[PDB]
Parts: sequence; structure tokens; C-alpha cells
Amino acid sequence: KFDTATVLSVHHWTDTLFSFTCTRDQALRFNNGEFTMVGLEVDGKPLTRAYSIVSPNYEEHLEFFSIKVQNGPLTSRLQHLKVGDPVLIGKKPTGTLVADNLLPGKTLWMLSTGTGLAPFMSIIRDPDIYERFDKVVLTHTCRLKGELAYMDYIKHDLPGHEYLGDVIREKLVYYPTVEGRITDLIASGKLFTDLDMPPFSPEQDRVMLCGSTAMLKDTTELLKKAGLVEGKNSAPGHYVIERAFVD
Ligand SMILES: Cc1cc2nc3c(=O)[nH]c(=O)nc-3n(C[C@H](O)[C@H](O)[C@H](O)COP(=O)(O)OP(=O)(O)OC[C@H]3O[C@@H](n4cnc5c(N)ncnc54)[C@H](O)[C@@H]3O)c2cc1C
Repeated sequence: KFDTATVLSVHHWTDTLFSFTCTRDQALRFNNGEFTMVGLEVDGKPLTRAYSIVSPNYEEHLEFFSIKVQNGPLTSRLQHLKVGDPVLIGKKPTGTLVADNLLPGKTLWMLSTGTGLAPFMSIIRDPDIYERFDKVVLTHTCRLKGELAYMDYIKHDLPGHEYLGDVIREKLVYYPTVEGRITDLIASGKLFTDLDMPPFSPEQDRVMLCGSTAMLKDTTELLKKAGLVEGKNSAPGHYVIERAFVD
């Protein structure tokens, strides 16, 4: 069920965060925003975890962005990856952060906490996104030099799509929130006054959430009260959600 890929590059941005790129099987096809399984063979068995695919689907390699968890079975080992090392990559990506599950609208909001920024690193490089939205807002919890350096590097990695540089410049806004401070910024209305945007309505706003279970719970409650409905394959809506990690 796994491709054995070869690690092409490895980057340590901070003492808790690393990214890597690796070879991409021809069968690995996906929509920007989706996740797949990534792991290593440990004691003769696959040890794997869900990871958002950071790279856009037109990039010829894959990229992933990882936390280093202290006694984390996978990340305590994955952090030691070297160029040329093998890594297991799940052959079937999936996920709910899928724009086709959002009714047409004018503003796209991406509300992320922690490593939940990861799927949005792929989506903000999807040219289709700017063809269907007036403005894109990415909220995040990155505060450290190395975290911001990563997002800055990502936004310019645009193979075959250099023209998107000007589009991203014009249409994409990054809003620092620093981890469940976003819910409060919504409830108080300060998110919207800060950015000079109208409060959420299903008329206008499409929202993607990727963060903790707690952040998802509290924030969707506010979206539902504004009249927004969760989208799904069989019924596009106003918002979609995915956990950044499992409690
Ligand atoms: C759909 C999905 C997409 C994901 N995408 C990513 C990703 O792009 N990058 C990434 O680093 N992780 C991601 N995760 C979390 C990831 O799958 C692993 O749990 C993470 O790699 C840590 O694995 P581990 O074996 O070291 O620790 P685990 O044994 O998996 O967990 C150790 C503890 O750390 C907490 N934790 C785990 N991951 C994180 C995190 N990223 N941020 C904060 N706390 C965490 C968990 O609650 C867990 O209880 C994703 C999870 C899901 C469900």
C-alpha cells in the first residue's frame, strides 16, 4: 500500500520543525489540500502518520512539513532523515480540504493553527483558487523566525507558475494570530475590523479550517451561528474542516 520514495532534500527550520522533499510515484495524484500517509519501516513493520502534502500537485516532487514531538514514535525518527534515505509514502491521498466542496463565493478564509498551515501551503499555490475568489486570507499561529522563514520560502516556490507571484501578492493576506486565539478574534469581531472585512456570512465567505480538535469545535460553532453549513462531496457548503493532529 506504500511507495518507497527517496528523500531529495531535508531542512531544519527550528529545533521543533523540519521539512523534506522526496520522489513522487506517477500514481500519486492529488488535489492541493489533501493528505497522505508518510512513515518508516520500524522493526519490520510500517510506522505511519497522516501528513498534508505541502507541495502543489504540479510540482514533480513531494514536500512535507513536520513537527518534532518529544517521545513521538514517528517524528522522533523522521527528524533524522537524510538525503538519499527511503521513506514510505501512502499511495492514496484523501481529505476534506477540497475546494470543490465549497459553493462559489467571494472570500476564502483559511484558519490554521500549528502545523495546520501545511495543507494551505499547497492550496495557496493552486492557480484555480485565485480564479474563483476575490481575496484569500490565511490565519496562522507562526511567531518564530524559522516558522515565518518557512512560509516565506514556500510562497515563492512556484515551478512552471511564476506568474502566480503577482497574483499571490495582490490577493493573499497572511494574518498572524499569536493557539485558539482565532475563535476569540472571530467572536469579538476584531478579526474583521483588523482586516477591514465584513463578518462571516454564507452569502460571501468560504472557510477552511485546519487546527486542533478544540479549535475546530469552537470555531465551527461560530460559523454555524453565522449560518454557514459544512460542505461535503454530496452537498457543497460554506466551510470544510480537518484536524491538524489527533488528541
Ligand atoms: C489529516 C491529518 C493531517 C496531518 N498533517 C500533519 C502535517 O502536515 N505535519 C505534521 O507535523 N503533523 C501532521 N499531522 C499529525 C501527524 O499525523 C502525526 O501525529 C505527527 O507526525 C506526530 O507523530 P508522532 O508519531 O511523532 O506523534 P503521535 O504519537 O502521532 O502523537 C504525539 C502527540 O503529539 C500531538 N501532536 C501530534 N502531531 C502534532 C502536530 N503536528 N502539532 C501539534 N501536536 C501534535 C498529538 O496530539 C499526539 O497526542 C496530521 C494529522 C492528521 C490526522
